[PDB]
Amino acid sequence: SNIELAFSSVEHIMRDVHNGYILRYLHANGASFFFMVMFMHMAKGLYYGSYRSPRVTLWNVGVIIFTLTIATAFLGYCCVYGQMSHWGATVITNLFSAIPFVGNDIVSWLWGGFSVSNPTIQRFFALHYLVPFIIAAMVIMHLMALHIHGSSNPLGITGNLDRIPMHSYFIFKDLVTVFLFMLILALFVFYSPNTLGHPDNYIPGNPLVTPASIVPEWYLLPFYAILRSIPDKLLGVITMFAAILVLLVLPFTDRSVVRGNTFKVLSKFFFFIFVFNFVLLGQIGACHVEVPYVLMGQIATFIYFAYFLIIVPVISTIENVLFYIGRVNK
Amino acid sequence: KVEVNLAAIPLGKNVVVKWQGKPVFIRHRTPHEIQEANSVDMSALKDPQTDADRVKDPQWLIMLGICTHLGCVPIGEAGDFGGWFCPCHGSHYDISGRIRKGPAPLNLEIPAYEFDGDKVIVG
Amino acid sequence: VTDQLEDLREHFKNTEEGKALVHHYEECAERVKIQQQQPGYADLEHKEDCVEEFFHLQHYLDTATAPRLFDKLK
Amino acid sequence: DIELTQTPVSLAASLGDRVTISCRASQDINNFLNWYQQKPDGTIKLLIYYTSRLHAGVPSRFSGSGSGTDYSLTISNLEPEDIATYFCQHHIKFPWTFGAGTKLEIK
Amino acid sequence: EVKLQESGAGLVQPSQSLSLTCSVTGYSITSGYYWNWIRLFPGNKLEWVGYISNVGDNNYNPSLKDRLSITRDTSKNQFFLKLNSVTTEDTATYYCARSEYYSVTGYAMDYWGQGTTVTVSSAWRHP
Amino acid sequence: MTAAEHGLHAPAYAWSHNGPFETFDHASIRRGYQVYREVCAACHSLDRVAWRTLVGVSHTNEEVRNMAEEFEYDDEPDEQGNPKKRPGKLSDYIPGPYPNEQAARAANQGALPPDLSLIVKARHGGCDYIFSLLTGYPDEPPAGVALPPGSNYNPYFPGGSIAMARVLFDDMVEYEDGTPATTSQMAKDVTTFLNW
Amino acid sequence: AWRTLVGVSHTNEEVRNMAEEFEYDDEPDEQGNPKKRPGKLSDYIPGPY
Ligand code: HEM
Ligand code: HEM
Ligand SMILES: C/C=C(C)/C=C/C=C/C(OC)[C@@H](C)[C@H](OC)[C@@H](C)CCc1oc2c(O)c(OC)cc(OC)c2c(=O)c1C
Ligand code: FES
Repeated sequence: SNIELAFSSVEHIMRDVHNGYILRYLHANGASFFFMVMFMHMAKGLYYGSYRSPRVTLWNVGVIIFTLTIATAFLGYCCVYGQMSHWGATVITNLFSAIPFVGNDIVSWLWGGFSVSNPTIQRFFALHYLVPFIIAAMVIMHLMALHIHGSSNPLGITGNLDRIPMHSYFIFKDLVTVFLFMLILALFVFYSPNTLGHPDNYIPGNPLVTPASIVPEWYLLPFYAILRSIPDKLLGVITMFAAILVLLVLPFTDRSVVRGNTFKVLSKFFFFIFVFNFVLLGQIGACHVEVPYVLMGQIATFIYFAYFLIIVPVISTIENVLFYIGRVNK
Repeated sequence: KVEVNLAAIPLGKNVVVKWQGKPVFIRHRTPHEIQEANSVDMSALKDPQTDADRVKDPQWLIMLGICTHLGCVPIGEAGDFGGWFCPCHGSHYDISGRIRKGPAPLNLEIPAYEFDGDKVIVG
Repeated sequence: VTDQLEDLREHFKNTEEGKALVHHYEECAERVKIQQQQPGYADLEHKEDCVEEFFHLQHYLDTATAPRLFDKLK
Repeated sequence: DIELTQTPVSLAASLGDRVTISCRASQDINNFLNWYQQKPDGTIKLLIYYTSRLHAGVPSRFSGSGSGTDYSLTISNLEPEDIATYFCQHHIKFPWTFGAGTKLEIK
Repeated sequence: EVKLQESGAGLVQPSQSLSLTCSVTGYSITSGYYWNWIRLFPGNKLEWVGYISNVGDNNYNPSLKDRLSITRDTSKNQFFLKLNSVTTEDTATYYCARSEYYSVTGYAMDYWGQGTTVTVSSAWRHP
Repeated sequence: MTAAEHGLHAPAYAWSHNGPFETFDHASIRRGYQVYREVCAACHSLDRVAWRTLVGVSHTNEEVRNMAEEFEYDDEPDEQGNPKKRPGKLSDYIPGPYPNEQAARAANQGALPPDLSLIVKARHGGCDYIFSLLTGYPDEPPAGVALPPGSNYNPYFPGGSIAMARVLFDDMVEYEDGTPATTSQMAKDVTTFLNW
Repeated sequence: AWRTLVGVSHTNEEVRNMAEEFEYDDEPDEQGNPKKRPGKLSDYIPGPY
């Protein structure tokens, strides 16, 4: 973890350790696959109203796991100590400098000195090792809340009238997607191991030079775009954090009287507006701070927040009323 | 405490040197740049400073090359204002290194320094 | 022998499309050297270059030479 | 109160050759000596500050040297719009004082 | 780019007050440096008259210090010379100019007005 | 962003190692080493490559041993504590031309030639980019382009202005296996070697 | 390290004089040739061999 040795020690894993490149490429590509699947797990929850009562606690613990997983991957990314590592560590620790009065004190405390240095990378490795185990404990708390109410289902109604045991049916159904998941992860690890990363992180970190080609990891791009859209330091970092916390608001702003979007024409449509808006945010994040892009990012940012705070409450109310007047004859 | 030999720097060139782990920007400015710097109205600056508030000798721009947004190192001779561009979130600095556009709230900081003939001593 | 890439480039500069592209680059190059010999060039902040027209040429040549060059190499 | 003595006073030269004006002050100014250029049209410009530093726009063929109490303003060629009256001020203390002036004529 | 434009009476009678206005565009008086008046006599001897700073601090040549008052108007972005009880002495072309100040190189007047020629004459004009 | 600032998109050459079932061409690797030794090594280090990794890839156990022994490395001090040197062994890493960064900048107009151990993975475009850069120096820059003193023009480099001159010219290398050492052939070979 | 002596057994000034009596390796000059340096307070007390 020494800042002099970290990059070379990873090259040593790549070159000298038997099957070392397999371990490293599994880890790096697996982190990406971990996010792909997490987004799908979350999107599933969004679509089927899984965040609703009585599964609010389940959802809230999920949001904590997501924050922890994002922090864990950032800590790991820094451990390579390539160019993207150094400046990622610099930019992200600096998020806290936006805190009124005691912000630069937090940052120098996080760094362990004047800038991102040896103290910084050694403590980020120690922390990267720790947080996966806290995530494991939070997953247990997640499964505990899952167990008392059980899973929901695609119809959004009670499952109590027809259950089948986990064993056999869903054990072997899980196996189908486990192998498909492994197949695809294998295609990347063996045939295309660097396609999801950044070439600049094969350059040792340099405290005097920030590459013009710096781009965040792909799974952080939508959030990056949101921050970049606000031309103010403090409000940029507040709005970006709020883009994660606003997930907590959905049990209250979903006014509907039925769980999930399966039988909801307007909600289905706007859900996919949300998804593709999120992809756009990420494509904006990958782009230069230039004319059409800056405005598109600011509008996509608005659409992102408006979904939770405005569209869902308005549309779910309208759908409530439409369901009623379409059947009642007085 | 770093010593930099100013006699070694050519006319319109940037030099980057390390001091306390941070990059220190030094430009030998051209006469035209010096005028460009001291002919800008404060109303156009979110962090209002004259070029003279920021340099002791108009020929030598000496500043910490740390972007005041989130700490990236701005790229020299780039941007829309004839100075430095920060690739991280698109902050533009002018030829005095003041913030002209983007999320950075402040001008590039000036460290303490004195001259000793042909060499400046930063620290 | 003569370089295999230089060969294929020269060959493709002399197709109809390649001739059209060097023409447009040449018409740019003419326009530029005329601008340099008219006073106040070192003080114009609006100097035209021909990188764009050059890139179109080079792009065409790349597109034609790239799929073929290695069948000629060992 | 310091006073400067611009010598030579109003000396002329030809259509493209060097020339050396000077400024001498009564008291010792550091190097705080500027040189101005008043055109025949009354248009007045800055040429040199701190007795060596070129201002924006003033061509390479202008120099400027000296220290203590003796100073200079040298040219390469006079081609052709170098014809004007050249002054010099100090600014080490108030009040600022200029030289007697030095016209440049062409024979 | 900065521009200094001068206006005012090109002819005053002795024992009266000379008033010249220097209009600045492209840069505020309150923003920056020092704002000077100087005069050129026909005998070709330039004299520094005085300044007002961006703060509003005055500083005059002791030769003329008891007569003149250099004012400004922030709203319209212009400073003024007012030379009281004029003599045939005060027959000169007057210039307003900006000077910078860097702590190493000192002062230097870098932006100049057009020059307004004033004559102290007993003649009648048409105001 | 302007095309010049982006740099010219490198095209896709038909590398024999492209494709899921394709190994490197090891003869091209062998040749590429020679081009590295005779041209590139004068300015470019290769710090992460140990001599032993060549064995069974591009050279024999014997050939690599001879190559390593041509270089001196620091050894353990003698019985009395005075420093002493040593011929290279297979456990050693391929040595670089310069002793430190400052000496490397001095020999290159102030520019720093990157180590090439990872250069194929540390650039967008990979082999296509490296090859295209090496074969893409025009005899003259496009009209209007004012190049800094000491700089060279290359359309594939971002910003066009690169501190490495063209260094590959026809038949500057005598290939040990008889192959015509054209510039595009030599480029093809080092690039294959650098990917390995 | 020299600095740990300060405020313990010696003054800031005394330790500085003591450290400067020794030469330590410095960063290479502009041209890459090695060069030495008087000791500073950040340095560790040097050994005989
Ligand atoms: C030998 C055929 C050779 C190769 C191969 C080669 C490659 C190479 C690359 C890929 C780069 C990086 C460019 C980039 O940043 O995208 C690079 C850079 C420099 N080189 Fe080189 N180089 C080869 C040969 C030589 C030789 C013999 C010299 C020294 C005379 C030389 C020098 C340099 C320098 C200097 C650079 C820096 C470029 C810059 O920063 O602008 N190379 N090279
Ligand atoms: C490491 C991370 C996580 C693990 C291991 C995990 C695991 C599980 C498991 C096993 C289930 C049951 C099967 C399923 O519905 O897929 C479940 C359900 C659920 N999880 Fe997660 N989860 C994780 C993260 C999250 C996150 C990030 C969220 C949301 C922010 C979340 C929200 C939910 C919800 C709401 C359900 C119930 C879905 C329903 O039944 O309709 N989970 N999770
Ligand atoms: C001890 C642990 C500490 C101090 C920190 C943990 C907590 C922080 C986070 O969330 C938990 C944080 C990762 C954040 O979450 C809001 C992410 C969305 C970060 C998004 C992010 O990424 C970047 C990145 O990756 C880069 O790489 C090259 C470069 C970057 O600039 C150009 C950024 C960047 O500008 C942003 C906003
Ligand atoms: S760090 Fe420079 S703009 Fe964000």
